[PDB]
Amino acid sequence: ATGDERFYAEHLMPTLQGLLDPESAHRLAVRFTSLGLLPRARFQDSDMLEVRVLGHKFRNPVGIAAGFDKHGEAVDGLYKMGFGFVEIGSVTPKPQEGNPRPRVFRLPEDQAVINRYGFNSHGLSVVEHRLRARQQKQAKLTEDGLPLGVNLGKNKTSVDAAEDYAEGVRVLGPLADYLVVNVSSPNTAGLRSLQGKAELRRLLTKVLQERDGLRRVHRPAVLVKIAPDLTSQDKEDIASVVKELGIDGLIVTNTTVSRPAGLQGALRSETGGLSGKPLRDLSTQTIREMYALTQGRVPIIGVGGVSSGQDALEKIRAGASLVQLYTALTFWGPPVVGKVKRELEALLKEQGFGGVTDAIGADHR
Ligand SMILES: Cc1cc2nc3c(=O)[nH]c(=O)nc-3n(C[C@H](O)[C@H](O)[C@H](O)COP(=O)(O)O)c2cc1C
Ligand SMILES: O=C1c2ccccc2C(=O)c2c1nnn2-c1cc(F)c(-c2ccccc2F)c(F)c1
Ligand SMILES: CCCCCCCCCCCC[N+](C)(C)[O-]
Ligand SMILES: O=C(O)c1cc(=O)[nH]c(=O)[nH]1
Ligand code: NA
Ligand code: NA
Ligand code: NA
Repeated sequence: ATGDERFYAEHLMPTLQGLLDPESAHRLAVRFTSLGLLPRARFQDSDMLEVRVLGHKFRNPVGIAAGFDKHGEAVDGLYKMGFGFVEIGSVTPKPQEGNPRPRVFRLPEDQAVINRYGFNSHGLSVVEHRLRARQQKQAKLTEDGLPLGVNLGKNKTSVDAAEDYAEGVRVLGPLADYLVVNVSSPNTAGLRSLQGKAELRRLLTKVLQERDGLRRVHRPAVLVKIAPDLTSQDKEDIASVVKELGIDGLIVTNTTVSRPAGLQGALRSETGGLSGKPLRDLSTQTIREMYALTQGRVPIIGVGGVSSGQDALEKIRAGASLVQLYTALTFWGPPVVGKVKRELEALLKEQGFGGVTDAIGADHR
């Protein structure tokens, strides 16, 4: 356990980073993971990490965020890594290549990444068939407390965003425990303006109509993923629409187009979304705000800069029922998953919580 953690963090990951540009490193990571070539997680999930939310049981509250497995190629390997749930995507209706390279950048001095992938996607049809090939295996995983989420995007040339998301609901909704309407990528022109009130109500109404039209056992929860860069007005409007329409949850947050003071990485002024540690507290505060605006009645998946049990528990106490991580894998590798879970369990005990559930939103009380 603690042996693998130090080796990866101090030797293997720094060496890989020295050899491989970040996009190549990412592709290698997906390949190894899909093949199960992993220091298989020794951490056994205890009962106090279990969470019931979004109509499902989650064996532990630590998931892999969207964007690592964009095309649904490494799902089983990710459960093997110890994640309590997996989110794939973003997936666009038609295949598209995304932005020209280079489009991913490491900021090691900041434990951050900047990316401008631009929704590179194999498309709905390819991902549909990939998930169908393991659909019953996933049904059993979900029943055993390991749910699957699918994050939906829209094509660059799309004339009608709502129809792109609707198509995603129809094609991948039946294969997902939850769907994510990603209106917060900073790398698709016009996308984030879908977060405005009039736009958003129309868009989410259509999405929910399509979802409701699926057969009961194929009917996923629907969540909205938002940016950390919203005005107070934007956040109020999103909270209002979410409650009005009965949206099932929020994912808080995507990457930031802001550049917090103090970044040291040479590549800090590259265009794209910033992730990792400089995002952490901006994300946590957005969780805190959205939880209060929704009166704690709308489940939140908290994400941004998590690499320790403390980071996870801060988001949980701020209002998150579940958390996700991605960028920490860059710097710590696969052992970071067991690390976060072990540290989270220890902190829950230290602070007198019976389990994760007791800690959700605790700062507000
Ligand atoms: C390289 C990269 C690609 C990403 N791609 C997506 C994506 O396709 N869809 C999405 O909703 N979020 C995407 N994200 C955002 C992550 O899901 C997450 O919200 C964000 O990175 C903050 O978490 P982290 O600090 O633990 O990385 C991506 C992030 C990174 C770093
Ligand atoms: O810079 C990035 C970066 C940027 C933007 C998205 C993603 C990545 C990224 O995955 C990455 C980066 N640098 N190293 N990795 C990296 C390399 C690996 F080999 C693994 C791995 C996986 C399974 C078993 C053993 C391992 F070692 C891993 F988890 C992460
Ligand atoms: C309030 C705005 C702050 C912007 C971002 C804050 C980053 C905090 C630094 C802790 C990260 C740890 N490390 C190794 C990456 O330096
Ligand atoms: O594909 C990308 O560029 C991307 C999508 C998203 O939602 N977030 C992010 O940081 N990048
Ligand atoms: Na399934
Ligand atoms: Na379902
Ligand atoms: Na405002």
